[PDB]
Amino acid sequence: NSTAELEELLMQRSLTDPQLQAAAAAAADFRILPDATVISIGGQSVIDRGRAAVYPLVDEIVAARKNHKLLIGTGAGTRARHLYSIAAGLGLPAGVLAQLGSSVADQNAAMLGQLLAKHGIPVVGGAGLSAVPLSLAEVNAVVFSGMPPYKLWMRPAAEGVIPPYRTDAGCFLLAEQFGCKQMIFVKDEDGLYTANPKTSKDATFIPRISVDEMKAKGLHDSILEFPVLDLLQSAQHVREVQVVNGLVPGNLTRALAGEHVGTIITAS
Amino acid sequence: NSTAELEELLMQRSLTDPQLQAAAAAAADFRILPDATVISIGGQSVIDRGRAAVYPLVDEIVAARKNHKLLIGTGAGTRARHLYSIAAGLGLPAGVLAQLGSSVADQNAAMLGQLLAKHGIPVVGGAGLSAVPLSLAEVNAVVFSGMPPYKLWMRPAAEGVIPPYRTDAGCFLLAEQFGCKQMIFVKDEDGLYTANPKTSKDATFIPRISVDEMKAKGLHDSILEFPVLDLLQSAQHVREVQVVNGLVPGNLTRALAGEHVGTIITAS
Amino acid sequence: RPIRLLPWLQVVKIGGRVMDRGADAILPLVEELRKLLPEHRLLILTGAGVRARHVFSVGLDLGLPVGSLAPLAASEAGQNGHILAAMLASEGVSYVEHPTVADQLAIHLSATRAVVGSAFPPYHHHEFPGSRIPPHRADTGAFLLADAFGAAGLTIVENVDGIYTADPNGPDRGQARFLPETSATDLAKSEGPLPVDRALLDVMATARHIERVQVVNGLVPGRLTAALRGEHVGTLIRTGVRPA
Amino acid sequence: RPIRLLPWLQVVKIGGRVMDRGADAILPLVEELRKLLPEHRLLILTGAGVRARHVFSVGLDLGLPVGSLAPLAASEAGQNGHILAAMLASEGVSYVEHPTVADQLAIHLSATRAVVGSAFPPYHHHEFPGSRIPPHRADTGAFLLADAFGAAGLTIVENVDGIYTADPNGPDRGQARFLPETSATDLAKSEGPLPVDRALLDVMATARHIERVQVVNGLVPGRLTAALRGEHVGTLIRTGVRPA
Amino acid sequence: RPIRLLPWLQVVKIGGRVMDRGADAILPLVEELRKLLPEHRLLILTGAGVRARHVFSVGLDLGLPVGSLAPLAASEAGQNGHILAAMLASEGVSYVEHPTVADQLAIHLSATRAVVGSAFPPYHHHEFPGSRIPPHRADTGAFLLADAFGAAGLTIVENVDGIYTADPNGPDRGQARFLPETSATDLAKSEGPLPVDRALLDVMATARHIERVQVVNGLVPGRLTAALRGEHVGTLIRTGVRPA
Amino acid sequence: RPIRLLPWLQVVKIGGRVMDRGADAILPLVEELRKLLPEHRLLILTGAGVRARHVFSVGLDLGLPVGSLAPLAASEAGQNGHILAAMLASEGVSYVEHPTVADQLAIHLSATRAVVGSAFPPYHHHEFPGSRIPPHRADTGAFLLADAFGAAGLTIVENVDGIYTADPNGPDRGQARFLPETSATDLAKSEGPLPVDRALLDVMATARHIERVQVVNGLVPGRLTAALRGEHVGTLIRTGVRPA
Ligand SMILES: Nc1ncnc2c1ncn2[C@@H]1O[C@H](COP(=O)(O)OP(=O)(O)OP(=O)(O)O)[C@@H](O)[C@H]1O
Ligand SMILES: Nc1ncnc2c1ncn2[C@@H]1O[C@H](COP(=O)(O)OP(=O)(O)OP(=O)(O)O)[C@@H](O)[C@H]1O
Ligand SMILES: Nc1ncnc2c1ncn2[C@@H]1O[C@H](COP(=O)(O)OP(=O)(O)OP(=O)(O)O)[C@@H](O)[C@H]1O
Ligand SMILES: Nc1ncnc2c1ncn2[C@@H]1O[C@H](COP(=O)(O)OP(=O)(O)OP(=O)(O)O)[C@@H](O)[C@H]1O
Ligand SMILES: Nc1ncnc2c1ncn2[C@@H]1O[C@H](COP(=O)(O)OP(=O)(O)OP(=O)(O)O)[C@@H](O)[C@H]1O
Ligand SMILES: Nc1ncnc2c1ncn2[C@@H]1O[C@H](COP(=O)(O)OP(=O)(O)OP(=O)(O)O)[C@@H](O)[C@H]1O
Ligand SMILES: [Cl-]
Ligand SMILES: [Cl-]
Ligand SMILES: [Cl-]
Ligand SMILES: [Cl-]
Ligand SMILES: [Mg+2]
Ligand SMILES: [Mg+2]
Ligand SMILES: [Mg+2]
Ligand SMILES: [Mg+2]
Repeated sequence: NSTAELEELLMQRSLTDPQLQAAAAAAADFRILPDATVISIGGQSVIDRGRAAVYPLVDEIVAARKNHKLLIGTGAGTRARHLYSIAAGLGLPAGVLAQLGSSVADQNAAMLGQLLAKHGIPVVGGAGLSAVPLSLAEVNAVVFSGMPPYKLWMRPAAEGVIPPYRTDAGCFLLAEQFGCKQMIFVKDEDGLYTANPKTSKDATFIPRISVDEMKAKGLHDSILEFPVLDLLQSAQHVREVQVVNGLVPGNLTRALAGEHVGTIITAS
Repeated sequence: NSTAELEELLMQRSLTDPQLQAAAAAAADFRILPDATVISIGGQSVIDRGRAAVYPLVDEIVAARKNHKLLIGTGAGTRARHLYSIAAGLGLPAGVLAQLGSSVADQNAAMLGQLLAKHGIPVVGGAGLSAVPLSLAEVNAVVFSGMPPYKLWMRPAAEGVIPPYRTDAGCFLLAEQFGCKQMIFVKDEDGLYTANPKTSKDATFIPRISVDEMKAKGLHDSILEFPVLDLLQSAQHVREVQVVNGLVPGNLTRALAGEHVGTIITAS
Repeated sequence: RPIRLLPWLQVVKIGGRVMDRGADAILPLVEELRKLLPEHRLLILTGAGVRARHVFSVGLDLGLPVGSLAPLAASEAGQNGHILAAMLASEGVSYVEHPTVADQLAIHLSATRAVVGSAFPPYHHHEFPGSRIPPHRADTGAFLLADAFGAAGLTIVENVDGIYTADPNGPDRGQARFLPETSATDLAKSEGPLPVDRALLDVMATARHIERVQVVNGLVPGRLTAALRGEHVGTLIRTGVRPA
Repeated sequence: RPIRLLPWLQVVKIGGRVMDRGADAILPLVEELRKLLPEHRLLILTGAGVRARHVFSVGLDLGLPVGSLAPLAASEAGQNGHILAAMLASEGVSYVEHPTVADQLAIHLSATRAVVGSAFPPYHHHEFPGSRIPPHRADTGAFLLADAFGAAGLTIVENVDGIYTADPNGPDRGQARFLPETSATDLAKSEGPLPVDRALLDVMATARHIERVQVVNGLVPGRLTAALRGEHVGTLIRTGVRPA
Repeated sequence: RPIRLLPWLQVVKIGGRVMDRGADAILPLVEELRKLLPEHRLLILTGAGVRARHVFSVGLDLGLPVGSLAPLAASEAGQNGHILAAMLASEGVSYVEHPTVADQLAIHLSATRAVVGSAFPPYHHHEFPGSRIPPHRADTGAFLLADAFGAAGLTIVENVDGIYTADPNGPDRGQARFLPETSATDLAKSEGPLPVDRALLDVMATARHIERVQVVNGLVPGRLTAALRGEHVGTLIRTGVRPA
Repeated sequence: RPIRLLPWLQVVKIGGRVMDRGADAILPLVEELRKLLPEHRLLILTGAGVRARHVFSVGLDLGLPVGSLAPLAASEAGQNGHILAAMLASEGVSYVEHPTVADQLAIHLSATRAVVGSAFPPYHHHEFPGSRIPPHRADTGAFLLADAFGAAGLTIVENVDGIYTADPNGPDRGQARFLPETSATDLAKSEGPLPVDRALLDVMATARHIERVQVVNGLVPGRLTAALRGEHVGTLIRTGVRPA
């Protein structure tokens, strides 16, 4: 209601107080990079496939940055699964596995960045992400590693030691924090199907679906990491995502032009 | 022959296997910064000489970056020789001397960078060289320290504790790794002579020579660090270098315009 | 379940509001900690306190999202940690940062008897959305660390005796009843303020090692010493992990 | 010759392919290392293994030069080092990075009995040209470190008994004869695969202190212990440095 | 007055020009330091010497301001520190950088008996204007550190016996009289060269703990040992801090 | 009340009858103790067991007084202590005798993490008259030591779960009810056998520091570890000393 009322509660109450939480919710909402688009590139589904998959996407990135501002995050892939399997067999906790997976996503960001270096597009990192503002303004794109920085403080899943917040969640959380206008997941299928199209003959394509409808039909952990769907329902800025096939030439260019290729998943 | 055959050998054989080495040699060859030129500025021969040598070269760099993309590495000079002499008298190994020499090359890069800062040209470093892509794209030039990062893991020479891979080798290896189109050494002589022109009356100028011809006439360790000539013969991208006099006004500008001032040394 | 990385470690979390009282509270606490160094191997983690409320007030007025506010509050927990370590420097105690805690804590606890760090986790601009107040704060980060290490315990040092049925310094203070013992699931089903992060109860539900956490009054000398010996002098919180 | 910086140090290099076998090989090795901590001052360095082959496969398909592939493989040796250090954390052992090894190893070996690092050298984008496979790998980097420090020895822990006249797991395995002892110059004149980097033989020719390096089977418990006492249980490689 | 952070610490500053003499001076000094390790807890800080004069000569010819020249000279003090630490590495001594000295000195002095650092302060491009020569150099930085820690003493190791009434190696050397004892205020009122920074006298006027600093000849073995025991073997400088 | 001499010490008393079961009980106990060394500073004291009953049988048949029987039984507690220390020797643990415990325990606990001694007191031929069985045995001596030092606790490791209302291995075993908690004055007013010396209850009445003693089953791995953290896994005995 008032700034003086919010500041009095902030000084006199615990941060857990529902009265304080409700007053903070009425604060104004500033978007840091409202005109940027975050693009997640799959590790196992794209980058691990090599030249045939990566080279056409590099061409699309160079072409797209003429009219679009892009933040491009990389997945991890089969090298992370090997590390997870070694470490899990030793009894190491989820927080140790999270550090191991971050280094694989760093590898993939470095390989992509070297194919883009002659176009001026850099690889960025650090806890401050301090190279993002200047690079976006001058060359309209940056490359970053998709893994979140939780490391040993990673929240475990209810079962097992596989970290539940990986490169899909990391990319999404950056889009939500920066107040970006669009979030696009680039993988190796046309979109969401009623079942895994690799292991089922009769899967049916789904062009548009809500998170609740996905849970009601057993798709909570399908083409996206399951925590992404829950974060999507809590989000303030990014209330839908789009999943597209990166192996189809021009699919990323057309998604950025507002064509409805792939599947659109809405928070509500 | 095939990607599947290379990947089978990569999984089943030691990396020392000649069959694996031969299959890896047939891989495609990507150049990271094919349109850039690396320029090495001598420490003892140029920067240690002060204003009379450095100020005209600063003017040439500012003028050249209008039509050329430049990576400018600095040598070390007389302060490194003093450190090498102290440390050698104590019996310290080559790996310790290499760390001491790197700090002197850092000093010279910082001094040059401050004369260029108002033109937008930065000093770059770090194991990732992550500031190179954006700077080259926007201001067409960067400054870096020429010393390699080997430090304690520096390969010793066959005799003595002086590190054999210093700022000449460091600059060359960066040109070769980035797939640059040109490598220019800037020192204080017109080029290679049949003997040291400072200590011999009748030295004759050599405009063009191969590495094998240099060894056959006793010039293996002349105006360039001797390992540079061996690295040149192994190189994939940079198969010749040019040595020019930095004390002659406009010599760097004219070398960048394709004039054959100085000496051209070819791998074969 | 996963193995224990540092099974002999005791973790102690110091509340920001305790540090906010200045020398009157810090000096007796420092003297108690000094006497504990020969008895336990300690990781001491500090919370944020009132300065985080001020930066929340400025940042929320500027409209900043929750991913911006989280590292601003963690910086204040780091400053409390530098202050506490300076008072213990003559005993060999230094402050160490997030990257050192995650990778080199073992060698630091071999060089010296105790280490000081920040209790906030490094969630940075990847904090969860939903509330405009960062949810993963000092209680939550300290528990995440202690359970991942498989430490022998975590003790939370507060400016009140423990958890009450209502804020003992608030409007309904007259109806506040002290809770000697409770469970994380019982607290999570309640509504109203608590002295600990709500997200602490969530990470307790997925814990793998730590079975109980005690909240004690750091303004009464001797209670931290007793809690580290397992004596019941505050509120015990059962996490839900079952013993063998 | 130059002085010895750490004359009392024992260096141990663990092969990437040993770590690739998982708990079945790592747990007995960890138990043997634990028992060695009170007997020797150890610098433990890890190699890269099969994950470096996969990143070589992707990077070579993308056309990347050898200066790009070298730090990508070194990252996998770092991950093996984090895994091994986590298993030894309860003994006070942590992983440390390249800048710490080159400048602060002496104080770290005073705080604790052993330190874990990566065996790859930090050649980064300054790797030598010639082959499309980075030549200065884990065996080479470990020897460079051990000789520069003037350490008392370097022992290489492999997944085979030692060096044979041919690959004992390859096509010509039937003709493979075990070599109890050899010299670096004799190996350098041969053609065919080896269990150690070819560049290891080159840096052995310019060595200043280390006279012999033994390659032993880390899958047989007790052999690392015996090698650190100078018992002959694998292949001995003479470097060419002469004794006094 | 403020409390003492490390009341048991002895600080020793080694002049750059002492290190410039090479092995003939460094080897006896290293042997004396080695024998002091079991007797004192030492922070050893190195000055810059003649290489800083050369970089001043090049930088002043290029026109660079005093904020550019200051970190260039501090780099040379760092190199002297790496050299000295390498000679002491077998005793567990390593070099540590400015951020480590300011925040983690306490844990480093618990892991090992002595630590080596640079004597120059990190004033970087924020050096004071006025003279074209950086005023806050190695003597000044070492005193600032020692007084802020409340250390038990600071001893300055020089290439002359102490302070004279004129340069004992200069034009007026014939009139140079040795000063066994003096005060900082008396020196500040004089004109002419000194063996210590002029800014050292300024920070002595605002000191809170250290009452005296002795300047001794590091080229005479045994004098550093005697000075650390409070014996009068050089020039004593009274700072102006009063005892209880 | 008197000051605490070693306030950070944990005392652990191992029953003679536990040691009498041989390797089947000793090996798991030794492994648990080994894991406790990095967590606590331990004084481990052993009781006598069945061999003291045999020497009582021979000595009582010879007519010997209680002052003769007391050192004969204490010798058997010393032998159990030599056996336990030999199993821990590789961890730096040695056995020490009565004169060393009374005068030099402080320096021995600085050299190593744990020390083994005998639980019997040195009453020798000055044992009290009255019963023909020496009254001041292993439980009594361990408590006397722990209270005089002002130690942080004493834990008694038995071959049963705790104290019952009757002998759980005797004739009335069917009526034996387990006692989770009791007081020394309540036990002293009862008649019948106990698992602890009757004289232990007497010295508890005059204690100055120790408020509680827990009796736990040493044949169940993990219970000693839990008791040293103050978890309730056996019978708690309240001594009568009041807390602050
Ligand atoms: N209902 C579904 N519809 C579409 N795809 C599905 C479905 N269920 C499972 N999938 C599978 O999920 C895969 C994509 O996720 P996966 O984690 O394998 O790749 P990724 O996103 O590249 O992982 P990372 O980026 O972590 O390496 C697809 O290849 C697809 O086969
Ligand atoms: N045959 C030769 N022809 C030309 N110059 C020679 C020859 N032999 C020796 N030289 C000398 O080599 C010198 C250049 O190398 P030098 O290492 O002295 O300078 P630098 O490259 O600036 O070193 P740094 O960059 O490491 O400080 C020239 O000044 C020249 O006198
Ligand atoms: N149910 C409750 N029981 C006890 N205290 C409560 C309760 N609800 C609110 N409080 C208040 O919470 C206060 C503790 O504040 P808070 O937990 O924010 O400080 P802190 O833990 O020291 O800070 P930080 O989280 O930054 O370390 C108590 O003084 C009390 O007034
Ligand atoms: N002449 C040889 N003698 C013995 N083994 C050989 C020989 N030639 C090839 N090998 C093979 O080399 C394998 C060892 O692989 P490699 O040396 O690449 O692994 P590593 O040393 O564990 O890995 P890294 O170098 O990453 O640490 C052996 O299992 C064996 O099959
Ligand atoms: N009044 C004086 N008394 C004594 N020495 C003087 C005096 N004035 C000048 N000097 C000269 O100062 C010299 C010491 O040089 P300086 O103090 O610059 O070296 P340093 O302290 O070793 O160097 P750094 O400050 O880099 O550590 C002496 O050798 C002496 O010649
Ligand atoms: N009330 C009781 N509660 C529990 N145990 C009892 C009781 N009365 C007798 N006992 C018996 O006491 C036995 C323990 O024997 P005891 O206390 O003599 O051995 P110890 O303490 O190992 O020997 P030592 O005193 O020489 O160290 C138990 O096994 C149990 O059978
Ligand atoms: Cl909350
Ligand atoms: Cl090879
Ligand atoms: Cl001055
Ligand atoms: Cl009795
Ligand atoms: Mg709180
Ligand atoms: Mg090998
Ligand atoms: Mg001086
Ligand atoms: Mg008993």
